[PDB]
Amino acid sequence: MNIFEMLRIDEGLRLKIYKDTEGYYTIGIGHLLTKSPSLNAAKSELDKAIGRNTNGVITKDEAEKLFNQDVDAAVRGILRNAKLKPVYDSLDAVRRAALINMVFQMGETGVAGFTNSLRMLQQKRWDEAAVNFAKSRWYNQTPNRAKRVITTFRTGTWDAYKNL
Ligand SMILES: [Cl-]
Ligand SMILES: [Cl-]
Ligand SMILES: [K+]
Repeated sequence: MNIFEMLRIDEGLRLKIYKDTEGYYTIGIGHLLTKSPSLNAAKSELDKAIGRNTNGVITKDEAEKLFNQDVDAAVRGILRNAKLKPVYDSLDAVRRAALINMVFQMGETGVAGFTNSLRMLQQKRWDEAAVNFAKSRWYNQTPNRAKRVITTFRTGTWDAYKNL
């Protein structure tokens, strides 16, 4: 298990444009295209991302390509965010993956808003942090996923992803 397998499990793989949990056009492995309600706009963002006129369909390789770029960007975003970096640097590898997972799903801003939970992680109060993370819209709207990520922060193991 690693960040890519982890996020591949949580985001799936779809080769045609689809709407994510929030109703937003996305494709591949959770690659958000736009928050616009316009499919055409999404198609535009897609072609731009791929570098060709796709007609809302991409190949597996292309999806993996955006996914790799997306994971990298997420980590890189973590490293440039003063709110996230210290916490990230304080964590072990497994837990770091959990934080990358959240940032990929909701943006570094979204993540930086978990100030208090983040502080608990830095203090290494695992149980406490986990309780706190659950008090969020994130957990209420995507509870299974959230539970997995929270389990990962609580234990520092991949138990929630093993056998999935
Ligand atoms: Cl892109
Ligand atoms: Cl979920
Ligand atoms: K998805």
